[PDB]
Amino acid sequence: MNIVITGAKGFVGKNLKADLTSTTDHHIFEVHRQTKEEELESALLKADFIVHLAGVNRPEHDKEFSLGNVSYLDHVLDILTRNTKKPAILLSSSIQATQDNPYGESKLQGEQLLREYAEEYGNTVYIYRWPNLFGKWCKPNYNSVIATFCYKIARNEEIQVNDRNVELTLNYVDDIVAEIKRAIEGTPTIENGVPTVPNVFKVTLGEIVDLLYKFKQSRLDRTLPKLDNLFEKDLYSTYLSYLPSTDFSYPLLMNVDDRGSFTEFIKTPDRGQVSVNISKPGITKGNHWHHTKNEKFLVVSGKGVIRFRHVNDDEIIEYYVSGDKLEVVDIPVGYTHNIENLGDTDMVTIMWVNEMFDPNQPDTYFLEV
Amino acid sequence: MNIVITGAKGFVGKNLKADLTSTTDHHIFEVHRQTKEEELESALLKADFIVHLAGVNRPEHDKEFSLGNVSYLDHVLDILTRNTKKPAILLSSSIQATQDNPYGESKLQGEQLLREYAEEYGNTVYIYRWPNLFGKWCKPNYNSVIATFCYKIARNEEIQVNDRNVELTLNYVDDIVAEIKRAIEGTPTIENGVPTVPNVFKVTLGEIVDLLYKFKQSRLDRTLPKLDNLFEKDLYSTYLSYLPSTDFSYPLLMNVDDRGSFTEFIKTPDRGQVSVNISKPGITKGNHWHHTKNEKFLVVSGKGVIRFRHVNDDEIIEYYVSGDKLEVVDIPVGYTHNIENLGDTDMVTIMWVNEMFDPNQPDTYFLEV
Ligand SMILES: [Zn+2]
Ligand SMILES: [Zn+2]
Repeated sequence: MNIVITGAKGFVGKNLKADLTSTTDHHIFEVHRQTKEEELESALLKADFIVHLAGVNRPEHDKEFSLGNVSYLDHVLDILTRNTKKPAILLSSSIQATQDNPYGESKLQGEQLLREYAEEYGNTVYIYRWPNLFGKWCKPNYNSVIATFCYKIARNEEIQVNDRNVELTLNYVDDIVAEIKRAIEGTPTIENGVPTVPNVFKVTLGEIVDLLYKFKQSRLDRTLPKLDNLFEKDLYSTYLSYLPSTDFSYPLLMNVDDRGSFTEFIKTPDRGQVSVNISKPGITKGNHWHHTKNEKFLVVSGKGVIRFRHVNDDEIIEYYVSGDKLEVVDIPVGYTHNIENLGDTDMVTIMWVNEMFDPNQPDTYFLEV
Repeated sequence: MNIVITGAKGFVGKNLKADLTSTTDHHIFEVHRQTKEEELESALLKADFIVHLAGVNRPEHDKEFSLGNVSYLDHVLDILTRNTKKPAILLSSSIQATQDNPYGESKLQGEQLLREYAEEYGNTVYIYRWPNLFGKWCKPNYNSVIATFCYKIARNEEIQVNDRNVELTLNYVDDIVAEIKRAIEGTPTIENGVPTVPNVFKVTLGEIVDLLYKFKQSRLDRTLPKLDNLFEKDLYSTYLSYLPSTDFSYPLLMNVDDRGSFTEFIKTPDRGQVSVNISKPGITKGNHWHHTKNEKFLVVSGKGVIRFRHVNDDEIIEYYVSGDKLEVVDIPVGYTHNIENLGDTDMVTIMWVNEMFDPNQPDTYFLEV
């Protein structure tokens, strides 16, 4: 199936294009601002589906043309008249089509033009009223506040927020791309009798700003986004996409002594934390118990033994363990425990713990064995 | 300071004893059922604080004595008459002291005996009305339903629940021990003008049972308790303490091929998941990108390179990385990426990912480089 994407160099277009060529066998024809007139006609006539993502004015519109019909949709539809196959057309209109600002009125004229055209020529049309959008590949410093904020914050550049209480209505680019694909396969999502992209968010600029600063500072405090809040999850991914390409990595804090090292990896207030222990050959660590703190030890390299002895008891219990067979040892409360490197190489143990380490109120008590 | 713990062989006593000898310099004198009469007198006369945890009847009470004063508190107070120092006394009474069941009435008689005694002899008294208790070291199959449930469930033994809607009022042993220690240092927690252990929970048997089965099944599904629900956190620790001593470990599921292995460690619905990748020397994995899935790679053994290339782009970006210096590489969306083992030994990478892996709806697209 031949699919043309107008506005192909825009945010949604680049996203839709990358997806479609990856997840389908459709032939994708990209049209944009720089597209020569003859190859536009060429692509449109071959087309089985039109995804119309272009802005309202033609690429040729500049200071000269203040007067004159400069409607790009009109021109696109004008060409499709000769299209033998009656390709379906998807129009990205805006929720501003109800408002009486000139942008909305423009968008409402586009819908109306397309409805009239469809009724005469038979094309099936999917007309969406999209809210503001966000996601990877949106140009920063150019009419998208989220992209601008992500770009600046990731660079320690200061941002300008006039009113934190301003509410934004938003769709994430993934939902836009998924919806377009549903329309392509012939089953749009219908709410209130109209095609509607799911998962719209309503968020204040203040919430957005706090989230972005949290994502930034999370690097240093080893914390993690709340990933079952859909907006926050989508926002975190989009934030990551604005990272300078030299800044994808960050050093961890290793606690180093004669025995090896202990290093925190990720910390959460609600699902514990994970760290990396490295022990030099011959080394024993631990010999302590807890009332309530508990751990999962997972040896991923080298070999050794994890030992237990109930506080009120004499029996030592040994778990022989190595990176050749991956197995978790829970560390039950009320058992003193130790871990020993029995091999010739550094032993590395991943340790999940149920709470944060606080040496003020430690919950760990020295007891050998 | 000399501290005597009556009922020292009980659940709270064992717990308090382990803590006190670990976190303080106090001399701890344990008295219990088997304690000879002369060493009871001996301990009580030396005492600076009495922690009275014993049951209402004397160790000597058996079928013979249906008639007669068999009050252990009375006897204990009777001896303390000769105690020159006026040691403070902590009494663990019960919230049943208000109810007119014989257990409550017993407890109310103990309080009343102690208040009268204090008023004549001057001892400062801390009288608590504790609810039901839970925590490690509570005997299973003996009047504690939580201990019984934990013990049976951890052994795949079937449990008997009559009414799931029965509500329990509970304190966790840690709060009991911490409170006793506060009373010892002279600053009890006061609510409503009376000493009161904080953090009482109110929970149905049904909630308890569901939580315990979740903790059990979590072993197989790699999931984790919700650790910012205090009850659930305390319950999880207590559950662990009932594990058979041969059953502290569990194997993970390694996905093994010619290249090494991939193994899931922990999975959460709200803070992502962590897995372990192991690559044999010379191996490259990845060469894919995501729309929204993102990862943190942390190399903990061996050495190699993590590579990136923006989907719309030509520039390959390389992060040289090894277990000698622990550093996280974020994997931003819209970048195809790969990881290669450059050393002579297996390379092990810990990978956090923001969502569950679903190869039905995969969010990963093959693209080299
Ligand atoms: Zn430990
Ligand atoms: Zn990946």
